[PDB]
Amino acid sequence: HMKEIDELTIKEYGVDSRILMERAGISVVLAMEEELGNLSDYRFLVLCGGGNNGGDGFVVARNLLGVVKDVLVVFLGKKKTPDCEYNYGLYKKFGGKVVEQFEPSILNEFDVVVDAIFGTGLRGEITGEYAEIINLVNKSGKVVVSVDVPSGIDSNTGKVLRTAVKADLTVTFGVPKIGHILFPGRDLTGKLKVANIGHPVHLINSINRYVITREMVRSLLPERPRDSHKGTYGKVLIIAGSRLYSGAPVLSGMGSLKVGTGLVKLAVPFPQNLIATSRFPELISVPIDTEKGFFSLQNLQECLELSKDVDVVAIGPGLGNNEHVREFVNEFLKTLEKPAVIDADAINVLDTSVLKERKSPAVLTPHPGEMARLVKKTVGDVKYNYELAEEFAKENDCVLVLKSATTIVTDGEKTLFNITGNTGLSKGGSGDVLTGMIAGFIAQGLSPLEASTVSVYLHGFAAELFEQDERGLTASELLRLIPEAIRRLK
Amino acid sequence: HMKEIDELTIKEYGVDSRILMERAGISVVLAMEEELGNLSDYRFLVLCGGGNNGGDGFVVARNLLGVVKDVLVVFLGKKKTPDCEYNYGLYKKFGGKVVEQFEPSILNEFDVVVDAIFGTGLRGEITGEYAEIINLVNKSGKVVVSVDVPSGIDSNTGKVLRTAVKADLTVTFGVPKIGHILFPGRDLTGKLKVANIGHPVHLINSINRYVITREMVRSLLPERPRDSHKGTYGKVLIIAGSRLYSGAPVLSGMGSLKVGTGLVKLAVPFPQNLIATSRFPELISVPIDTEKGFFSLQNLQECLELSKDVDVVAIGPGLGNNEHVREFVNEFLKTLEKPAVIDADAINVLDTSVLKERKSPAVLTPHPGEMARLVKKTVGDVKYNYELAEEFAKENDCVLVLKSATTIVTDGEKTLFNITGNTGLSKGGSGDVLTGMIAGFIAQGLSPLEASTVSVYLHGFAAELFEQDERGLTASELLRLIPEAIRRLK
Amino acid sequence: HMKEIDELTIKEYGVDSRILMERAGISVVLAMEEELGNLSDYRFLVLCGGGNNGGDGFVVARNLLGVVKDVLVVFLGKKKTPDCEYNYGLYKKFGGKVVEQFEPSILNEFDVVVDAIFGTGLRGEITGEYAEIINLVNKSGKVVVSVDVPSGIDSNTGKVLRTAVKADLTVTFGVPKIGHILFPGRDLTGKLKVANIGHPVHLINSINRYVITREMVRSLLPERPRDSHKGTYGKVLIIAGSRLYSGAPVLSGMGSLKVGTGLVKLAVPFPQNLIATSRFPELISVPIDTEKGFFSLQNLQECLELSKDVDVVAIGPGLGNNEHVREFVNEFLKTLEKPAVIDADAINVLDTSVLKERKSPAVLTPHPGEMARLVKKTVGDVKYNYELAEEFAKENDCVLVLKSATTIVTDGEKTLFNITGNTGLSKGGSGDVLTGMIAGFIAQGLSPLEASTVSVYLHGFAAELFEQDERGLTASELLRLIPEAIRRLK
Amino acid sequence: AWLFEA
Amino acid sequence: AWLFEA
Amino acid sequence: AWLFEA
Amino acid sequence: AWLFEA
Ligand SMILES: [K+]
Ligand SMILES: [K+]
Ligand SMILES: [K+]
Ligand SMILES: [Mg+2]
Ligand SMILES: [Mg+2]
Ligand SMILES: [Mg+2]
Repeated sequence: HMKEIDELTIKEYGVDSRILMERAGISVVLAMEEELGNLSDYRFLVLCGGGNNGGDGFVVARNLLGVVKDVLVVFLGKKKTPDCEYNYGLYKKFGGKVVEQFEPSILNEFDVVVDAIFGTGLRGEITGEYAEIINLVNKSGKVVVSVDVPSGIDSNTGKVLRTAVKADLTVTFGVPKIGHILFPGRDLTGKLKVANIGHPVHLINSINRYVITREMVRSLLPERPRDSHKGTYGKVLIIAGSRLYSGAPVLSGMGSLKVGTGLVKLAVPFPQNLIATSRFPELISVPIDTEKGFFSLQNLQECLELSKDVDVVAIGPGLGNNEHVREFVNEFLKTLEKPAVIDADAINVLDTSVLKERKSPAVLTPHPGEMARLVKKTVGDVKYNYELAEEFAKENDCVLVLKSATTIVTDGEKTLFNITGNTGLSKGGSGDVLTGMIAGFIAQGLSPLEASTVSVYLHGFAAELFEQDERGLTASELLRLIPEAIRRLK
Repeated sequence: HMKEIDELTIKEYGVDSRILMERAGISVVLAMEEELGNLSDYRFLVLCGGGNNGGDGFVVARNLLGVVKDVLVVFLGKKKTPDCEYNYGLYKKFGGKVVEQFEPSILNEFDVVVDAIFGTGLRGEITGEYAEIINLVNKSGKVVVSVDVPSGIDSNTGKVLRTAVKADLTVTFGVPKIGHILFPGRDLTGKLKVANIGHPVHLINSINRYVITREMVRSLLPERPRDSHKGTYGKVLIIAGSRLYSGAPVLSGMGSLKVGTGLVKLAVPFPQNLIATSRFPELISVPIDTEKGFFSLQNLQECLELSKDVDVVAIGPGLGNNEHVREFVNEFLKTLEKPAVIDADAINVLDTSVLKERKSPAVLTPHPGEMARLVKKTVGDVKYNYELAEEFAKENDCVLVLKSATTIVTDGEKTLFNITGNTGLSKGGSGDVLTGMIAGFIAQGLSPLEASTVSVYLHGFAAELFEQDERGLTASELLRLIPEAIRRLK
Repeated sequence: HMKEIDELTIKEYGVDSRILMERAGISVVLAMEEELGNLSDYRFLVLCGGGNNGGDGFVVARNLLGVVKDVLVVFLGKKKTPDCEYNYGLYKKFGGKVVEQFEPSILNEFDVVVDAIFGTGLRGEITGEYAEIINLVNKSGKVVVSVDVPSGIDSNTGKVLRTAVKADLTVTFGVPKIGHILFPGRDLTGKLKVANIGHPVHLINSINRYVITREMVRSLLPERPRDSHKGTYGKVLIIAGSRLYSGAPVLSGMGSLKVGTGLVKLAVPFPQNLIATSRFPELISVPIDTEKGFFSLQNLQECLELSKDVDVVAIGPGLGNNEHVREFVNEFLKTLEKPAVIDADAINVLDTSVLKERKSPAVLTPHPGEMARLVKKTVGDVKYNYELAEEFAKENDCVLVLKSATTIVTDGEKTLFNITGNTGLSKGGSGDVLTGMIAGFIAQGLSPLEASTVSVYLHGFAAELFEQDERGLTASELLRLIPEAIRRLK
Repeated sequence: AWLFEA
Repeated sequence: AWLFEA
Repeated sequence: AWLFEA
Repeated sequence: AWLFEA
């Protein structure tokens, strides 16, 4: 945590805590200027708690004195920490006004509310008068700037502790916190600026959880040497589809092709295999003869033979979920000595004992409902639960890609968060594309974790490049947008 | 001085000196980013003295660590003040490299030199190894950023103390110092940024010497009410010219007209008076009958009658300097009960006893040669000598406008510095225009000091609006440019 | 001469003469491509003499073979020098066609004539069949490219040796020759390109005669330090005008002011002095009391007093030419211990013995009629006679500026040629402006030669900036254009 | 303008 | 970028 | 094009 | 400029 980074910076590096606090508060002023333009016509109401968050607020208020139209601090705490006390003293010595009672009508006389009530030191549900003030601020229609984290968000989880400030702009220090990255906190944060307030760069970099960035993805993209052939860019087998679900194979296959894979083969029950090549004749779509339209143990041997000539196998989209599919999937994965990308119905039938026995790598790509069924918990217990994702990945020796508006990618040691995308991906087919992308990057030589990092980012970013309203985005359009997302990274 | 502003801010307001020092150094980083763009490709050499200037330099260096290509500090002092010592310690704790010997070839390995050797604490001529280092830096062709003031400029006078750093960018704190404003220091400062580092606004405003700004001049410009007539905008008499110097009256008269004066009358020896109206027929140019082409006591009575119907009288441009002119000028000014603008040859013959006896106001507009003769000192002793200008103004109850590339305007209590203009004003005629402008603004209701402040600014700014090379600017073109300077203020 | 530069490059530096000849001919091809665009649609007729010029032509012809529509060489010489012979042999080995008889109708079948008949080895009037061929080429309306110099121009003088080729494009080697620079040759040269064909740079720079270039003038322009005053930029006295010629003083005075001079004073017979300040009130125009409207010995003492307070004196424009003016001018210049710029009627009455006795410098600015009268020769003998200008300058210890469409500036050791300007300067008043410009630059610290170099260039370049047809340019407009010429240099 | 005057 | 990441 | 093909 | 002055 940053709490540890702050401590080391003070205690071992010797930076006075007052210096960190001064830099935090001025960062806020500068961030506000960048967003609002010239500050001199605005009236500011600064809401300060008794903690260091409030101390940062007193620095903000003091630095606006004499330079803006009006500043008032409402001090809502009981006691003040030493740095909040020093800053409160400075604010008054500089001629600043403080009141200790919040009058509902006070909001009327101000244009900008600076929320410095609670930061990362929030413990427990917000109730009582703190809650009424926060509710009044949220109904007020004023511009809200939150110091560090919107008051009421738990900065380790992104949960709302009964009530929380909804900010237009949040200015945080050193690094983004998990509560800015996961929802609902991500929503309540609004526009986030991360300010450098003087921590050693080595400490800021010792953080083990990361937001996936454009620069990270650009540096991970495989090379395309000019003297290459399709074998240079790998081969994917996708085991997918059924008489019920004939579209999934096509979306996965093209997902691998659009990210630059050399060769993609689908194994799909006949005659549903013919659907793929009618749409995209660049795909190889092998007919699998099945008894009743679903994979079963009768197809195990043919699928293992098909897998010998490829670099990676993706399995699960549209397979259906019955006992014969369960038998096939688990026996297949137990025997397959290739990296596996495991999605959708292959997750629903997965025996997790099988993952532990595999010598070869795997990536699992569940949404929360699938993760919930996989570990036998409720959706609410697994959703955005990055520590559970980490334990699972570590215990099962896999990469886990837990899908949601913020996607978590972890191998148990490193955890990345993806924030690209929009609600046009909340539609059948989206996931099938991502499965193909991941398999494809693995085929091109990226590690399972690297492949997953690059794929979640580009999948979300392609969605944002859709030119019309996001709710009309479909998987087919997403596929079209992938090479543009790639070009825009570079 | 800012030294006093710093002291009060620490001792009475309670701001830790370390906080001021941190804000100073970060201001420098941000100013450099604004000028250089992204800092991450540059290598920085930071030259730190043992004083607080050097301490600011250690803050700069520390804040570049891990974020730019390379940083090295050469520490050139002997001992360190407490804040320089604290900062030096921080720079090393953060992993920064310091060396204490300056190797001439070291300049080769860096792109930007940060000059934090001496600030406002400079005492005496720079010699020895400090001088060699400064001379090496000046020959190096690198980008030079000076902290507070370029090392070697006396911050109270703008003089070079034997040798001084020539900066591309100077970042100073709180307010500009006199040494940034007066030459040579103004030249060596290069581009100046003034950073707010947290002093109370009340202290920053208790400064009694000021740079004349666009906003100040805009707020001083007289109103032009729609229901007005020429009498609304005042009347000027200009007593000027001689058989030798027939152009000066014309330039002064039009200077009053271009700034918005309602009526302008010249009193000029016949037939030289006819020169004015041949060029600008809007002028009234009264013929004065003289014995030999110069004003004398024989014209005293006519000039006093002419002055009864005006608001202000300007006297001196092109009068010539002989005994009869001296008699006339001094007897005239002794008797004239109107504001007087006194320039050129009227200064050269002025008896300063006369100024003390006048009940009415005066403004004097000498260049340094004229000021030197007026107080019987050398040009070198009076040039940029704002304290002597102040004493003179105070002792003689006048406004003194001491002309030079930076013009000083003072009434003895308030002193303003003008920095608009260019070398196209270093040419016969320029001064005659300014005399007219000042008279004109007085006629329109500005105080002598206000009139002088507005006129020096607009005169310099008109010169900068000349569209071709400044060396070809002439007074006639300057006159043409005045209404454009006025429009651009608004 | 380049003939010597060629010899040294072969004999001492060891460059094979064939290499120089190859580089010359390819330079021609490349220059033609730059002017005509792609060469492949054009048919080329190459006219080769038996000398090295013709050898260069055979190189051109050979290098067009197989790459353009058609090439034919007409070889017009009798014998071939060794390099022309080697190249003729190469042209034939490569399959090229040569004929030795020029048929008038042959011009019909070609688009471009390459004139490689005579170069710098031309001796004597061109007659006979060489003349008929050159006359046929000039009547043909084809594009003509001359190798080195248009055949028939004397490359040391620019004279036409009975008849000469009129070229659209001339490609010369190493340095421009005098015959490209002086008329008529300059006219017949058309567009000139100077190719580097491999001479050591040291030899190319050992040339003592130079074309005045933009880069040369930019490097000579005086500095305008910000902390300056009018005294920084010098003072000029102009002694000029008469009852007959009242405009000349005004044009000279403003010529000094437009080039950046600090102060300009005219001494002009009363009341003609008042003309100057009615037009430009920035000028000081001192009335000189004369008996009959012309300077005479009676004004000697006043003019010497006026000259004590200036840096340079210009004399002559509009003085008139009678015996009393002659007495005054010669006695004045004999006594004046300041640099003198001597023009117009001061030249017409000058006793050249006086120039030899002066300890102080002078610049003389005659047109050819004035130079002719000064040395007692015909206009035809002095016009473009740079060797006579050099001898005169050297014998009389002065700088001579011999005005014409190409102006020659020499002090006897260094000779510069000016090629800026147009026929709008062929009008009364032009010369009076240039006199002022020269005086002005001297006043600002340039040597007489430097002042003359910069002034002739900027005077011509200002003329070219006139926005309407050049024949309507007048001196007053020229003055307006000077500061724009200055800005465009930079 | 909060940080710098130009 | 010295002060803020976006 | 006389000197160089691209 | 290596080959030609204009
Ligand atoms: K907060
Ligand atoms: K410094
Ligand atoms: K030729
Ligand atoms: Mg799915
Ligand atoms: Mg003056
Ligand atoms: Mg002439």
